[PDB]
Amino acid sequence: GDQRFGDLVFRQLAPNVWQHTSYLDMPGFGAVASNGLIVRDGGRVLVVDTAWTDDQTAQILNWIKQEINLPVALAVVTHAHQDKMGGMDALHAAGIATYANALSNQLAPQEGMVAAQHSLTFAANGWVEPATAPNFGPLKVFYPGPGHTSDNITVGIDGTDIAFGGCLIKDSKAKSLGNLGDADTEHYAASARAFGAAFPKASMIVMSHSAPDSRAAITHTARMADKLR
Ligand SMILES: C[C@H](CS)C(=O)N1CCC[C@@H]1C(=O)O
Ligand SMILES: [Zn+2]
Ligand SMILES: [Zn+2]
Repeated sequence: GDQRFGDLVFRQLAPNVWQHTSYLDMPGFGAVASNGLIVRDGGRVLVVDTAWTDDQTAQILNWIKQEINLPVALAVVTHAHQDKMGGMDALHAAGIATYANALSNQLAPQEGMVAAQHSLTFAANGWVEPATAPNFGPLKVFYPGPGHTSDNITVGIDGTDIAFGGCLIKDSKAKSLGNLGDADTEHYAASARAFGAAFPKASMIVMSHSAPDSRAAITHTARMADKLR
Protein backbone atom coordinates (compact mmCIF):
# COMPACT_ATOMS: atom_id res chain seq x y z
CA GLY A 1 0.00 0.00 0.00
CA ASP A 2 1.39 3.37 0.96
CA GLN A 3 4.77 3.12 2.56
CA ARG A 4 5.70 6.15 4.70
CA PHE A 5 9.42 6.89 4.65
CA GLY A 6 10.27 10.04 6.53
CA ASP A 7 8.01 12.72 5.11
CA LEU A 8 7.58 10.94 1.73
CA VAL A 9 5.26 8.17 0.56
CA PHE A 10 6.14 5.29 -1.78
CA ARG A 11 3.59 2.98 -3.46
CA GLN A 12 4.41 -0.05 -5.60
CA LEU A 13 2.45 0.07 -8.88
CA ALA A 14 3.95 -2.93 -10.70
CA PRO A 15 6.74 -5.50 -10.07
CA ASN A 16 9.49 -3.04 -11.13
CA VAL A 17 7.65 0.34 -10.70
CA TRP A 18 7.01 2.55 -7.67
CA GLN A 19 5.42 5.96 -7.25
CA HIS A 20 7.29 8.49 -5.08
CA THR A 21 5.27 11.22 -3.40
CA SER A 22 6.57 14.37 -1.69
CA TYR A 23 4.80 17.36 -0.16
CA LEU A 24 5.27 21.12 -0.09
CA ASP A 25 3.22 23.86 1.54
CA MET A 26 1.67 26.15 -1.07
CA PRO A 27 0.42 29.04 1.05
CA GLY A 28 -3.33 29.28 0.22
CA PHE A 29 -3.59 25.66 -1.01
CA GLY A 30 -2.22 23.47 1.80
CA ALA A 31 0.43 20.76 1.69
CA VAL A 32 0.51 19.71 -1.95
CA ALA A 33 1.47 16.20 -3.05
CA SER A 34 3.63 15.63 -6.13
CA ASN A 35 4.22 12.20 -7.63
CA GLY A 36 7.03 10.77 -9.72
CA LEU A 37 8.25 7.27 -10.60
CA ILE A 38 11.02 4.82 -9.78
CA VAL A 39 11.68 1.97 -12.24
CA ARG A 40 14.00 -1.03 -11.84
CA ASP A 41 15.46 -2.10 -15.16
CA GLY A 42 17.49 -5.24 -14.47
CA GLY A 43 20.51 -4.21 -12.39
CA ARG A 44 19.84 -0.47 -12.35
CA VAL A 45 17.19 2.05 -11.31
CA LEU A 46 15.67 4.91 -13.35
CA VAL A 47 13.89 7.91 -11.81
CA VAL A 48 11.16 10.11 -13.29
CA ASP A 49 10.99 13.56 -11.62
CA THR A 50 12.65 14.84 -8.49
CA ALA A 51 10.79 15.66 -5.29
CA TRP A 52 10.06 19.30 -4.47
CA THR A 53 13.37 19.80 -2.64
CA ASP A 54 16.94 18.55 -2.56
CA ASP A 55 16.45 17.08 0.92
CA GLN A 56 13.33 15.18 -0.18
CA THR A 57 15.13 13.98 -3.31
CA ALA A 58 18.01 12.65 -1.22
CA GLN A 59 15.35 10.75 0.76
CA ILE A 60 14.12 9.17 -2.50
CA LEU A 61 17.66 7.96 -3.10
CA ASN A 62 17.82 6.66 0.51
CA TRP A 63 14.57 4.74 -0.03
CA ILE A 64 15.97 3.26 -3.27
CA LYS A 65 19.13 2.16 -1.43
CA GLN A 66 17.04 0.47 1.32
CA GLU A 67 14.31 -1.14 -0.84
CA ILE A 68 16.11 -1.87 -4.15
CA ASN A 69 19.85 -1.50 -3.44
CA LEU A 70 20.94 -0.99 -7.05
CA PRO A 71 22.60 2.03 -8.71
CA VAL A 72 20.44 4.85 -10.07
CA ALA A 73 21.57 5.11 -13.71
CA LEU A 74 19.64 8.24 -14.69
CA ALA A 75 16.74 10.55 -13.98
CA VAL A 76 14.44 12.31 -16.43
CA VAL A 77 12.40 15.31 -15.29
CA THR A 78 9.18 16.34 -16.98
CA HIS A 79 9.18 20.20 -16.91
CA ALA A 80 10.81 23.22 -15.25
CA HIS A 81 8.58 23.58 -12.16
CA GLN A 82 9.74 22.95 -8.60
CA ASP A 83 7.78 19.74 -8.01
CA LYS A 84 9.57 18.11 -10.98
CA MET A 85 13.06 19.70 -10.93
CA GLY A 86 13.45 21.17 -7.41
CA GLY A 87 15.81 18.37 -6.33
CA MET A 88 18.26 18.41 -9.27
CA ASP A 89 21.26 19.27 -7.05
CA ALA A 90 20.61 16.17 -4.90
CA LEU A 91 20.71 14.00 -8.02
CA HIS A 92 23.95 15.67 -9.15
CA ALA A 93 25.51 15.32 -5.68
CA ALA A 94 24.74 11.58 -5.93
CA GLY A 95 26.46 11.29 -9.34
CA ILE A 96 23.25 10.53 -11.27
CA ALA A 97 23.01 11.49 -14.99
CA THR A 98 20.08 13.83 -15.54
CA TYR A 99 17.90 14.53 -18.56
CA ALA A 100 15.19 17.05 -19.43
CA ASN A 101 13.53 18.54 -22.49
CA ALA A 102 15.99 21.03 -24.02
CA LEU A 103 13.32 23.69 -23.41
CA SER A 104 13.11 22.73 -19.72
CA ASN A 105 16.88 23.21 -19.42
CA GLN A 106 16.59 26.59 -21.19
CA LEU A 107 13.79 27.67 -18.82
CA ALA A 108 15.34 26.25 -15.63
CA PRO A 109 17.34 29.30 -14.50
CA GLN A 110 14.41 31.77 -14.86
CA GLU A 111 12.10 29.27 -13.13
CA GLY A 112 14.55 29.01 -10.18
CA MET A 113 15.61 25.47 -11.11
CA VAL A 114 19.00 23.89 -11.74
CA ALA A 115 19.17 22.52 -15.33
CA ALA A 116 19.59 18.82 -16.07
CA GLN A 117 22.96 17.79 -17.48
CA HIS A 118 21.54 16.52 -20.78
CA SER A 119 18.89 17.84 -23.18
CA LEU A 120 16.26 15.75 -24.91
CA THR A 121 15.01 16.81 -28.32
CA PHE A 122 11.90 15.57 -30.08
CA ALA A 123 10.82 14.64 -33.59
CA ALA A 124 7.91 16.54 -35.22
CA ASN A 125 5.61 13.66 -34.19
CA GLY A 126 6.54 14.10 -30.48
CA TRP A 127 8.77 11.03 -29.91
CA VAL A 128 12.13 11.67 -28.31
CA GLU A 129 15.08 11.61 -30.68
CA PRO A 130 16.65 8.34 -29.50
CA ALA A 131 20.27 9.58 -29.54
CA THR A 132 19.34 12.18 -26.89
CA ALA A 133 17.91 9.53 -24.53
CA PRO A 134 20.65 6.89 -24.49
CA ASN A 135 20.26 3.88 -22.17
CA PHE A 136 16.68 4.82 -21.22
CA GLY A 137 15.71 1.09 -21.25
CA PRO A 138 11.95 0.80 -20.86
CA LEU A 139 11.32 4.58 -20.56
CA LYS A 140 9.59 5.85 -23.68
CA VAL A 141 9.61 9.63 -23.69
CA PHE A 142 7.01 11.63 -25.61
CA TYR A 143 6.45 15.37 -26.06
CA PRO A 144 2.66 15.69 -26.53
CA GLY A 145 2.71 19.39 -27.35
CA PRO A 146 2.31 22.42 -25.11
CA GLY A 147 -0.38 22.16 -22.43
CA HIS A 148 0.21 22.49 -18.70
CA THR A 149 3.48 24.15 -19.74
CA SER A 150 5.32 24.74 -23.04
CA ASP A 151 7.96 22.18 -22.07
CA ASN A 152 5.89 19.35 -20.49
CA ILE A 153 6.93 15.81 -21.44
CA THR A 154 5.45 12.38 -20.68
CA VAL A 155 6.86 8.88 -20.15
CA GLY A 156 5.58 5.39 -20.88
CA ILE A 157 7.11 2.33 -19.21
CA ASP A 158 7.57 -0.54 -21.62
CA GLY A 159 6.68 -3.95 -20.19
CA THR A 160 3.96 -2.44 -18.03
CA ASP A 161 0.53 -1.00 -18.37
CA ILE A 162 1.73 2.38 -17.06
CA ALA A 163 2.03 5.78 -18.71
CA PHE A 164 3.03 8.92 -16.80
CA GLY A 165 1.35 12.17 -17.72
CA GLY A 166 3.09 14.37 -15.14
CA CYS A 167 1.29 17.61 -14.52
CA LEU A 168 -0.43 17.57 -17.91
CA ILE A 169 -3.00 14.93 -16.84
CA LYS A 170 -5.46 15.21 -13.92
CA ASP A 171 -7.63 12.36 -12.60
CA SER A 172 -11.13 11.44 -13.84
CA LYS A 173 -12.86 13.37 -10.98
CA ALA A 174 -10.66 16.52 -11.04
CA LYS A 175 -12.56 19.82 -10.80
CA SER A 176 -10.10 22.02 -12.76
CA LEU A 177 -6.86 21.88 -14.78
CA GLY A 178 -5.43 23.95 -11.89
CA ASN A 179 -2.99 26.84 -12.31
CA LEU A 180 -2.81 27.55 -16.06
CA GLY A 181 -0.42 30.52 -15.64
CA ASP A 182 2.33 28.85 -17.74
CA ALA A 183 -0.21 26.89 -19.83
CA ASP A 184 -1.04 26.77 -23.54
CA THR A 185 -4.85 26.97 -23.43
CA GLU A 186 -5.33 26.57 -27.21
CA HIS A 187 -3.26 23.38 -27.53
CA TYR A 188 -3.97 21.65 -24.15
CA ALA A 189 -6.81 19.40 -25.23
CA ALA A 190 -4.92 18.14 -28.30
CA SER A 191 -1.79 17.66 -26.18
CA ALA A 192 -3.73 15.55 -23.62
CA ARG A 193 -5.24 13.39 -26.41
CA ALA A 194 -1.82 13.08 -28.08
CA PHE A 195 -0.46 11.66 -24.79
CA GLY A 196 -3.29 9.04 -24.84
CA ALA A 197 -2.70 8.20 -28.48
CA ALA A 198 1.09 7.80 -27.87
CA PHE A 199 0.44 5.15 -25.17
CA PRO A 200 -2.78 3.48 -26.36
CA LYS A 201 -2.33 0.22 -24.36
CA ALA A 202 -1.61 2.00 -21.02
CA SER A 203 -4.43 1.13 -18.58
CA MET A 204 -2.81 2.82 -15.53
CA ILE A 205 -2.31 6.54 -15.90
CA VAL A 206 0.06 8.06 -13.35
CA MET A 207 0.19 11.80 -12.82
CA SER A 208 1.75 14.42 -10.57
CA HIS A 209 -1.15 15.62 -8.50
CA SER A 210 -3.65 12.72 -8.40
CA ALA A 211 -3.42 9.04 -7.50
CA PRO A 212 -3.12 6.57 -10.43
CA ASP A 213 -6.31 6.30 -12.48
CA SER A 214 -7.80 4.61 -15.52
CA ARG A 215 -7.67 6.15 -19.00
CA ALA A 216 -10.72 8.20 -17.96
CA ALA A 217 -8.11 10.58 -16.54
CA ILE A 218 -7.04 11.31 -20.16
CA THR A 219 -10.57 11.68 -21.56
CA HIS A 220 -11.70 13.79 -18.61
CA THR A 221 -8.64 16.00 -18.77
CA ALA A 222 -9.07 16.52 -22.53
CA ARG A 223 -12.77 17.26 -22.11
CA MET A 224 -12.04 19.94 -19.49
CA ALA A 225 -9.33 21.35 -21.75
CA ASP A 226 -11.86 21.57 -24.64
CA LYS A 227 -13.54 24.40 -22.64
CA LEU A 228 -10.27 26.51 -22.66
CA ARG A 229 -10.43 26.92 -26.47
C1 LIG B 1 3.89 24.07 -8.04
C2 LIG B 1 3.02 23.48 -9.07
C3 LIG B 1 3.71 23.11 -10.36
S1 LIG B 1 2.81 22.12 -11.50
C4 LIG B 1 1.60 23.85 -9.10
O1 LIG B 1 1.41 24.90 -9.71
N1 LIG B 1 0.59 23.15 -8.54
C5 LIG B 1 0.60 21.85 -7.84
C6 LIG B 1 -0.85 21.63 -7.43
C7 LIG B 1 -1.44 23.03 -7.35
C8 LIG B 1 -0.79 23.54 -8.55
C9 LIG B 1 -1.43 23.76 -9.83
O2 LIG B 1 -0.95 23.07 -10.76
O3 LIG B 1 -2.44 24.49 -9.93
ZN1 LIG C 1 4.02 22.33 -13.47
ZN1 LIG D 1 3.06 19.90 -10.86
